[PDB]
Amino acid sequence: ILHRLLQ
Amino acid sequence: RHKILHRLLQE
Amino acid sequence: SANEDMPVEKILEAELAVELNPSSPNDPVTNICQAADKQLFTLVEWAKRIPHFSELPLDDQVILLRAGWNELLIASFSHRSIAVKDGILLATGLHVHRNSAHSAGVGAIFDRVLTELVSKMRDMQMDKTELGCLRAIVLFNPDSKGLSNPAEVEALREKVYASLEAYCKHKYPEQPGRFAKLLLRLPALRSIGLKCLEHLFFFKLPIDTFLMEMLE
Amino acid sequence: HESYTLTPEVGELIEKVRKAHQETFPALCQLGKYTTNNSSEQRVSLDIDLWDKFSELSTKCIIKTVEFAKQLPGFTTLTIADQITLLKAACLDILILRICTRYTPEQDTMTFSDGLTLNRTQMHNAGFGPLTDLVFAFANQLLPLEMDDAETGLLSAICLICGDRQDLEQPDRVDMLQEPLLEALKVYVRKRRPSRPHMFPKMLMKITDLRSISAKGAERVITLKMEIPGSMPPLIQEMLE
Ligand SMILES: Cc1cc2c(cc1C1(c3ccc(C(=O)O)cn3)CC1)C(C)(C)CCC2(C)C
Ligand SMILES: CC1(C)CCC(C)(C)c2cc(C(=O)Nc3ccc(C(=O)O)cc3)ccc21
Repeated sequence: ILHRLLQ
Repeated sequence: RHKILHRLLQE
Repeated sequence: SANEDMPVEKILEAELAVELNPSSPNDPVTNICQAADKQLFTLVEWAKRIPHFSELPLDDQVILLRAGWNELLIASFSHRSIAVKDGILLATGLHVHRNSAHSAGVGAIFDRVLTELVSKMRDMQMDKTELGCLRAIVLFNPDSKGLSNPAEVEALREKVYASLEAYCKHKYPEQPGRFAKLLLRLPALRSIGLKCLEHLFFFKLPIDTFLMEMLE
Repeated sequence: HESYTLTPEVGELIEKVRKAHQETFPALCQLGKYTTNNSSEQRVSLDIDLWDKFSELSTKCIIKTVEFAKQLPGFTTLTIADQITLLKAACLDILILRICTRYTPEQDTMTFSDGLTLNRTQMHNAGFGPLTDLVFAFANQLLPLEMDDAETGLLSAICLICGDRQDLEQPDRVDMLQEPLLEALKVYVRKRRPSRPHMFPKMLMKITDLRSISAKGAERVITLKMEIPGSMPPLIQEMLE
């Protein structure tokens, strides 16, 4: 998911 | 085809 | 100090860091969509390396990447296919040429990518620094729906303008319209980017993990 | 440091393009506006009265755009097949850019070359339809640019003389004609606005928005054909075929 790959 | 456009460009 | 606020060296570093039996199908569309999925994982790590991207609010990054991901990947695979003759080089190392794209039914949009993008990029010899800057311009799109403080995104895009132009005037002094000719590739990029999205959605009538979510 | 003047070769290209735009597109500064009351309040599918007038005005400005195109240096020296391809591919871009220049933000209206001033509702009912809010939002984005006649004509010339058009027989030759227009615009925009150099890349990027809007225009003539009582005017058919 896009939201998880950004920490 | 394009006979109006051709009239414009040859002038 | 236009390069002090948006350094083109760190943009080039963002581009460089992103560079038994045959168990791979041959339908070109599935090969093209598969490579697009694993490059979406690549693009996320690319965007966070672009200066000031991860300094934006988290959702602003989500909207900006979900807005231009198609343009962002079209750009760097077309620039990847500069030396390819009448074809493109997918990120999986596989090639797709005209007839294999014609017989797949996508030759129309394929010929436009080949003539309006890679052929334009090659005959002008666009380097990776200029490609990364054009992608950073596509990423910092203030028009994306839902962005909080779009002027903050518009300011970052304008910073890439000044640094990209400073780069063009510095390394290409005999080409004054170089910065403009680079920007004039974005109209062809936006148009094919949306024509690629209609091709994509019309194909959901093979699946990939990240690509299917980017089409939600 | 920069010179307050322009290169003589550049100044007469700008003068040529400014004269071509003014002679083929009068400014809102010298137009006696007149309004109508056909479909002034509620949005309807298609006001036939407004469509006939709007289609006629669009035919007239296409003629003016061709007359504007023939005055651009080198346009008449390219093959007529290329001139037809360039005009066909950029006609909606020029028309939309032109009418957006005549947008009065106080009254939310736009004025045509004959002076006809329609509000957003009448603009919708005349034929724009689903394009109305996009076009009005584009005309709004044009106001902070403060483009004069030279910049509007130059940007029009850049949209028309574009080398990445399909079916072009001599695309590199078209690219060469576009190069001085890009150079003329860059030095002209930044010398009139020496404080904000970003106005030049900001102005070129609206071409990207313009070509995205004109793509929806081609998707409106397909549905406008099914709603108008007769056929499209012949010149509109020849440009958007
Ligand atoms: C998924 C996809 C499908 C298609 C295309 C591009 C992509 C995308 C892509 C392709 C390759 C890569 C890469 O390997 O780096 C990254 N992204 C997502 C843009 C074009 C427009 C080429 C032709 C038509 C079809 C086949 C519909
Ligand atoms: C695509 C769509 C909806 C259908 C096809 C037509 C009718 C060609 C059209 C025309 C315009 C347009 O901009 N017309 C202008 C007419 C007159 C002036 C002037 O007088 O200065 C300026 C512009 C916009 C959209 C469309």
